[PDB]
Amino acid sequence: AWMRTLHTTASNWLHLIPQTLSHLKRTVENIKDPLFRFFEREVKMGAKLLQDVRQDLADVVQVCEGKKKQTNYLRTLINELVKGILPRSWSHYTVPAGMTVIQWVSDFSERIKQLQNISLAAASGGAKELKNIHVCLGGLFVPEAYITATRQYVAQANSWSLEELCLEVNVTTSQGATLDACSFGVTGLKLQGATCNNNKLSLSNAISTALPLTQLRWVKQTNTEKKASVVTLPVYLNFTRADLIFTVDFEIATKEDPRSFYERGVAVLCT
Repeated sequence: AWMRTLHTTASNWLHLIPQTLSHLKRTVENIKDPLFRFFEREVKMGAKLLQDVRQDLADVVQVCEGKKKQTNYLRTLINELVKGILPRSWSHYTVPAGMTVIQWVSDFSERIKQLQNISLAAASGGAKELKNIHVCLGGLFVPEAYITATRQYVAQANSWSLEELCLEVNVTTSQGATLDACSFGVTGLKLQGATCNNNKLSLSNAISTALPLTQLRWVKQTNTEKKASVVTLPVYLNFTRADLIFTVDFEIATKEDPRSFYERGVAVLCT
C-alpha cells in the first residue's frame, strides 16, 4: 500500500537525481587559483553529499523491496520521508524553512547538474573555463564563498590588494558574455519589487522580475561619494530573507527616490 508508493517515488527520484558527481577537480598546477580552490571544495562537498544521498535512497528502495533489515538510522530516515519533512542528515547547505523533500531533491538535482557542467568545463580548459562559465548563484552551496573566491581571483590579477576591490554590477541581456577579465557572469538572481532598464532600477507593481546574466565586476575603489541615485539592495538566497550573501548598488531612475525603494522591500533573491 503506502510502502510500495514510497518505493515508486524513491525510484523516480533515483531516476531524476543524476549519478555520481565526477570529482575531476584535480590539478596541482591550478592550486594557486582561488576560483579552482573554491570550485574544488564545492565539487568535493557536492560529490560526498551525492554519494550519501544516493546510497541512502537506494537503501530505502531496496528495503522497500524487502530484502534487508533496517536499523535505527533507516527507521529515522523513512519516518522523515513519509511525512515529507527534509532528512536532517541530508542538510549540509542552507535550507529555506519548511520546503518538502520533493522540492529539496529537485533543487539538489539542479545543483548536481551545474556542478557536472563546472567539472566538465574544468576538465576541458581548467581555470579559464572556471571563470568564463555562467554559474548560477542560487544553486551554489555557499554563495558568499563564491563571491569571496571571485574577489580573490580578481585580486591575484594585477596583484591588487583584496580590500582595494569593490563590486559593481551591470545587467545584460541575450547572454552577451562580453567579459572584461574581471566580470563574472552569474544567473538566477530575482529582483523582488522593481525592474532593471539598462542597469537603471524602476519600481514596478509586478514583483520578482528575473535578471538575466547580472555581470559581477570588481574594480578599484576610488573612495568617492556615491551619488543620491544609488540604493544598497540586500541580496538574499531563499524566498525568506534570513541570509545576506552580499550587497548590490544599483542606479535608480531620475524620478525615483531611495526612500521608496527602502520602504517597498526591494531585495535581490537568488531563489
